[PDB]
Amino acid sequence: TSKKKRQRGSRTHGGGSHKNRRGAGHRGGRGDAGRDKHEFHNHEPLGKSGFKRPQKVQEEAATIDVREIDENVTLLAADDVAEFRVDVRDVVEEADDADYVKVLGAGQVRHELTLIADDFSEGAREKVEGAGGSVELTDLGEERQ
Amino acid sequence: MQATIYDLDGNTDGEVDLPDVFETPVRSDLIGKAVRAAQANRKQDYGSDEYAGLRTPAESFGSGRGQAHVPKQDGRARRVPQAVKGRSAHPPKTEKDRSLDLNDKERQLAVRSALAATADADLVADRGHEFDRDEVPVVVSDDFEDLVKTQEVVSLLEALDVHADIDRADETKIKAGQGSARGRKYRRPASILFVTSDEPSTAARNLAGADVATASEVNTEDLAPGGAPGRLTVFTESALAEVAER
Amino acid sequence: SKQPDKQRKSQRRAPLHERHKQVRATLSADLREEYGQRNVRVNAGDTVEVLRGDFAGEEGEVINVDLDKAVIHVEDVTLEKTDGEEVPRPLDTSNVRVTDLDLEDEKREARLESEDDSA
Amino acid sequence: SKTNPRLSSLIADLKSAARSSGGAVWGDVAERLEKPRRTHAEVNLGRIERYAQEDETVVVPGKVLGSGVLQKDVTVAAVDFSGTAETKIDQVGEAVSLEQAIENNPEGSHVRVIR
RNA sequence: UGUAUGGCAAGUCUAACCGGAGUAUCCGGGGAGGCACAGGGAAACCGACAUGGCCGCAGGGCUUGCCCGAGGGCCGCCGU
RNA sequence: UAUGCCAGCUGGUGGAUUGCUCGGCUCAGGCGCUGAUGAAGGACGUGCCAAGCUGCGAUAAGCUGUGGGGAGCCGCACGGAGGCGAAGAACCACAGAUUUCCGAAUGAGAAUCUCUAACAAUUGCUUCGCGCAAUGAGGAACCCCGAGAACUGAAACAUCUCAGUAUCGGGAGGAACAGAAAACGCAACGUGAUGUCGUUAGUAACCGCGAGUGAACGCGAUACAGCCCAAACCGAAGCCCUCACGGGCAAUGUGGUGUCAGGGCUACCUCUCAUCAGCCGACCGUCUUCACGAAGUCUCUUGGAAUAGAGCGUGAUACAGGGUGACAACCCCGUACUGAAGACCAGUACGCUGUGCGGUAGUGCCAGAGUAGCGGGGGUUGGAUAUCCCUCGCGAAUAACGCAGGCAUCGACUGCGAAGGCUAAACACAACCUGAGACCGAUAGUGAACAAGUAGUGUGAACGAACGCUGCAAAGUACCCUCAGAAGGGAGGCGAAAUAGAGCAUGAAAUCAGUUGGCGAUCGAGCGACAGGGCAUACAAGGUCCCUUGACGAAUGA
Ligand SMILES: [Cl-]
Ligand SMILES: [Cl-]
Ligand SMILES: [Cl-]
Ligand SMILES: [Mg+2]
Ligand SMILES: [Mg+2]
Ligand SMILES: [Mg+2]
Ligand SMILES: [Mg+2]
Ligand SMILES: [Mg+2]
Ligand SMILES: [Mg+2]
Ligand SMILES: [Mg+2]
Ligand SMILES: [Mg+2]
Ligand SMILES: [Mg+2]
Ligand SMILES: [Mg+2]
Ligand SMILES: [Mg+2]
Ligand SMILES: [Mg+2]
Ligand SMILES: [Mg+2]
Ligand SMILES: [Mg+2]
Ligand code: NA
Ligand code: NA
Ligand code: NA
Ligand code: NA
Ligand code: NA
Ligand code: NA
Ligand code: NA
Ligand code: NA
Ligand code: NA
Ligand code: NA
Ligand code: NA
Ligand code: NA
Ligand code: NA
Ligand code: NA
Ligand code: NA
Ligand code: NA
Ligand code: NA
Ligand code: NA
Ligand code: NA
Ligand code: NA
Ligand code: NA
Repeated sequence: TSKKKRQRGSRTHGGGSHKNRRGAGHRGGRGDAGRDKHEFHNHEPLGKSGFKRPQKVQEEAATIDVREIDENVTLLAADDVAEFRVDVRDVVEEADDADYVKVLGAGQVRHELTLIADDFSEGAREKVEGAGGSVELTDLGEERQ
Repeated sequence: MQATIYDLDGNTDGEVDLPDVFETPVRSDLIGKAVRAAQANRKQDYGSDEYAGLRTPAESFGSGRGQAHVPKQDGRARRVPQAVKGRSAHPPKTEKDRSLDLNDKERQLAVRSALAATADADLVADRGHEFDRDEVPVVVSDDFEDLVKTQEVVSLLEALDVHADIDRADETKIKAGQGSARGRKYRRPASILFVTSDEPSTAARNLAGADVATASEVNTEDLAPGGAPGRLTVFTESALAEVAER
Repeated sequence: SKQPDKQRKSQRRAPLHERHKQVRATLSADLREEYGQRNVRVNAGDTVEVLRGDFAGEEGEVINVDLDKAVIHVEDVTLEKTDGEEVPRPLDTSNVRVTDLDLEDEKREARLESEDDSA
Repeated sequence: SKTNPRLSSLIADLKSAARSSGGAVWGDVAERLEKPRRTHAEVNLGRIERYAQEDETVVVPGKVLGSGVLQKDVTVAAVDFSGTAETKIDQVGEAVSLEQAIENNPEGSHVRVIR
C-alpha cells in the first residue's frame, strides 16, 4: 500500500490545515519568485561573472592517464611488443572528434612503454621514462615552441 | 544433457545434446517483468474528450439568491466536476505513456530463463499442464514442419502421451464482467507451444490452447504465458538447435 | 469484425439481398448428398422439420418467409389467440431442417445443382 | 522485500550455515545482503589485490568488478562477478560463488571480508 | 532530487529509424547521441594517491589476552 | 385506549441496483477536394390513407441501362385496403435521366416571392458581338500570407512574460510551404537543394542580467532530382484562334542559342546517351468489397425452451466474433485456405522517339539597381556590435567585379555569384472508408444510445434539456357481469412467469396506505454505548443456558 493509497478519509491529504494547499501563495510565488527576497536562501547570488570564448575557437583534448594504458598492456596484444610500443591515438575513445590526444600521468607505470601522442604532461613523461620507457611526440605534437 | 528425438510415429529416433541455455537458472521475477512489459506495450492510448463538459457559457450568480456559487446555464448547473454533466476532474488522458521499457540484456535473460523452465518436468507440471511424460521439452524430427492436417498432429501428440493438455484447454470460460460488451467474452487455458524453424505450424495452430512460434523469434510470453514459467513445449530438431544461441 | 456491437449491427441492418443468408436451414442427409450442400435458403414451397422449439419433431410446408424479421411460417406451427383464431408461431430457420425442396424455379434448381455456386 | 528468488535462497542458506556451523561471517554477509542494494559491496580487482593474502579466502558481500590488476593466487567468493572480473581472477586464482564457499567451508574459517 | 527492487558494470543505454514476423505486441539491427570514466581556472592554460603513516568496528587468525584488520576515522602527499 | 413513537409484514410510490448495449470516447491503416455544366446550405413540395424522420424533386420513398442478387417485395413503421414480382421485382454496384424556389446567386427587385431578355460585377482574348473564357462560394481540421490583445507570470509593476497565443482580414491544395547556395565555416586535402524525425541542448544567445526566454552548424535517419529564363551571338526562321478560308499577336523582339560541369564568338578535337520536349505505360504492395468454404443438430435426465448435466461421435490451413427460446468449432452467419473486382500507388517506374554531352586555345562580347551597402525611426528575433522585416533619406562595382566566413576598416586565405523562374518524394489534418480497445456503460460516455442541436428560452448574437429494456412467441386478454362508459372494476383466457399487461427485466432508500410486535393520554429532551430485567419470536443458516453439590482457587480476606 502506498502513501497515496491511504489518503482517502484524511480530508487534508497531509497538507495540514485545509487553508494551506491553495495557489502559488503557498509556494511564495511561482517558480523562482523571491530568490532575492523572502527565499534568497540557498540560491546562487545574483550577478555576472567572466566571459566565454567563441565555440569554434575552443579546442577539445582527448585525454587518458598512463594508469589506463599500463593496466591493459598485455590485454592490448594487438599493439606493438618491442624490446611495449603503443600509439595512444589508437587507444583513446572519442579520439576522432577531438582536436588532439593528450597523455596524463595519473597512476603508476609498471612496464617499459614507448608512447606516441600529440601531448604529454610533465608528470606523464617522468613516469614513462622512470620505468625505462620513452615518449614520442607526434607531428601534430610539434606545436610546442 | 541429452534430448530424445521422436519421429512422426512417436518412436524414439536417436538423440541430441540439449543446449546449454536450458540450464539457465529459472528466474520467475525476470520472466514476469518481461511478460508485464510485452502486455503493457500493446495497450492502446485512450482518454475522454478534452472539452467534455466544458461546452457551455454557464456562470455562477455569486451570493444573493440563497444558492451555492455553482456555474449555471438556463437554471441548470454545469461544467464543474460535482455537477451532473460537468467535466471529469482527473480523467484518463491520451498523452499518458502507457509503455514499459526493459533493458535488452534483462529481457534476453528472461527469454533464456523461460526457455530453461521448459526443460523441467516438475515446473511444467506445477504450471498446470497435463501429460504423462518424464522427458521435457518434447523434441521431434524436422519432418513435423511438413505436416498439414491438424488431426495428424493430434495422433502424434496422443502417441507422445501429451495430448491430455489439449483436452485441458478444450474448455472456454465465459468471463465475469463487462469485458463481454467489448468483445472479451471468452478465455481459455494455454496448452502446448509448438516451436518450429521455417514457419509456424499451420497444422498445429488451431489446436485448443495451442500457440505456434519459430525459434528465431519465440519470446517470453509464448514460453511463459502470463509470466508463469514452464510451458509444455515441443521443439523441432532444428528449432532446438536455433534456440541455443538466443 | 471481432467486436460484438458491430457484428449484431451488420446483421440487423443488412440490405434485403443480404438477408437471404439469415433464412438458411440445414439440409437433410439425403438432400446434402444429392446437391453437395450443407444448407439452403428456405423457400415458401419447401417442406421442413422443426428440430428445436416446443414444436420440435413436427413437419410441414413453409407458408411464408419474412426477410425483414428473418423468420418463416410453417403450416400447422401455430398459437391460439384469445378469440380462438389460430395464428402462426414464427420460427428461426436455424431450428429447422429442409426435407423437401420446391424446385419450380429454373434458377434455384440450377443454383443447387451447380457445384461452383450454392442456393 | 527482495525480488530475486536466488538472492533470497542464498541469504537463507548463509543463515543456516552461520547457525548450524560455527560461522559468524556467513551471518554477517547475510545481514548485509538483506540491507538495500545500494549498500552492497561493489569491489574492483585493485582492492582485492591490495588487501588479500594467499590461503585466506576473500569474501565480498556483494559483486566483484573488473577494474585493476590481480596477481595474487587467491580464492575470491562473491554474490556475483562481472564477466571480466571472473576471467581475470581465474587467470591467477579462483572465482567462487558464496554458495560453494558455504559448502566447502561452513565454519567460515580463514576468510577475509572485502568491500 | 531521493528511495526500494532488478540487469549489466569501467562502463551503461539506445533515439529516430531499418529488416523480420505470429504485423501497434514481438525477434534482430541501429551507440547518432547521453551520462559515467579527472579535475582546476573568468580565460589562456595546466593536469591528480591502482596506497606512505596511525587509530580501529565487523570479521578472521592464535597457544584466548595477542595478531590481521576491508569498510570507517585522523594525517600525510598529489592536480589546479 | 385516542392523537402517537420505534421496528417489521402486505401493497404502493420512486427508479437506485445488477445484468444488457443500436451510442459515445480514443487510437490506427486507407483516402481526400466541391462550385456559373449553379455547389454546399436552406425553403417548399412529394405517399392510397402520411404528423415526424429518411429518400426523392412536378418523371418527386422514385424513371432507364449494364452487372450482381433472388422469391419475394411495397423505407424507418409489426395498420387497413390495394398493388408489384418468372415480361426475374425487392435489394446492391456502376453509369445515365429527372432534379421546383431561395441560395456565390449573376437581367432587375424581394424575409424563399415578383417584374420586363440578361455571364450582374471585375477582368483576359477578341471575328470588338458576352463571340470564347476566368473570378465569386463551400469544406473537419490541416496549410500559406497579413492584423494582433488581455487576464496571467514576475508573488506589486512599466521592459520582460502570457504570445506572435486568442481573435480578426485575405487566400491555396489534397496536402500546403520550402528547394538546387552570393550556403556551411566539426577551418578543412572537409560537407554539398528542401522539408521532416531523433539528437546536438535547455548548450550558444537574450534578460529590471530578475523572473523568464532560447536557436544553429554538425550528426543518425526518412525520402531523394534536378532544371528553365534574362543577356551575349542570331533576327521573323515564331505563337494563338479557325475544319478551311481568313483573322489576331509579334522588330517596344515571337522564335533559335544559352544558364558556373559559365555562356557567346573565332579556330580546332571528340562525341552524344547529360539535359529538355514528347509517346507508351505497369508489376508488387496497400485499403475496401465480393465468391467459395469442413464437421452432430444423436441417446438419457432437467427445463416453457438445451447452447445444461451424463453418454456416444465429428471437423480443424477453420477453437476470431456474432446469431439461435440458457454456457454452441460441428444448428445459421461467419472464421482458415484459395480466388475475384474496384480504388490508391501513377500517367509514376521501366521501355521508347527526338535533341545532343564534353574538351583545348584565343577574346575585358554577356551575366537581373533604388539593388549591395550606409544613415534616421520602429517592429521582430536566441541573435548578442553578430536575427529577420518595415518605413524615411542617401547610394556602388561590373567577373581584371562582387558577396559571405557572428564588431568595423585594409591585406591574405577559404567559400560562393544576390537583386529572374520552376520543381517529384519523405512530413500536417481527419471530412470520408475501414479496423482496433486493461476506455464509458444510460445522472456515465458526446450536448445528443430516444423527436437532438429535437422540445424549449432570447428582438438578436446566442442558449439548450430529459426520455434505453413486455414476452420464447403477441399468444398484446375472447366471452359474461357491473358502469354514463372503447374508462375502471369483478369473473375469466394466454404464458414457465402477468407481482412479465403496455415508460410492462430487476425494482433499493427517502416515503405512503393497511396491518403485526413492543411502549402509550402523571410526564422530560443528542435519540445512544455498556449492564441487567419485561414482553415478542415457524424452519433454515447459531446452540447453548439455569440450579444442588463437588474439584481448582490470583489479589484480597472475615
Ligand atoms: Cl570559454
Ligand atoms: Cl573498488
Ligand atoms: Cl560539414
Ligand atoms: Mg560517436
Ligand atoms: Mg459528462
Ligand atoms: Mg460486476
Ligand atoms: Mg450448388
Ligand atoms: Mg436575382
Ligand atoms: Mg504580477
Ligand atoms: Mg522582482
Ligand atoms: Mg518568445
Ligand atoms: Mg550554423
Ligand atoms: Mg529556350
Ligand atoms: Mg519581443
Ligand atoms: Mg447523457
Ligand atoms: Mg436580452
Ligand atoms: Mg418492472
Ligand atoms: Na505532508
Ligand atoms: Na487543503
Ligand atoms: Na517562490
Ligand atoms: Na534581498
Ligand atoms: Na453547448
Ligand atoms: Na440551498
Ligand atoms: Na500516449
Ligand atoms: Na556512442
Ligand atoms: Na477520403
Ligand atoms: Na409521414
Ligand atoms: Na438528383
Ligand atoms: Na461566368
Ligand atoms: Na463581349
Ligand atoms: Na503576484
Ligand atoms: Na495588482
Ligand atoms: Na527584460
Ligand atoms: Na563528425
Ligand atoms: Na438454432
Ligand atoms: Na533602416
Ligand atoms: Na560563408
Ligand atoms: Na437515462
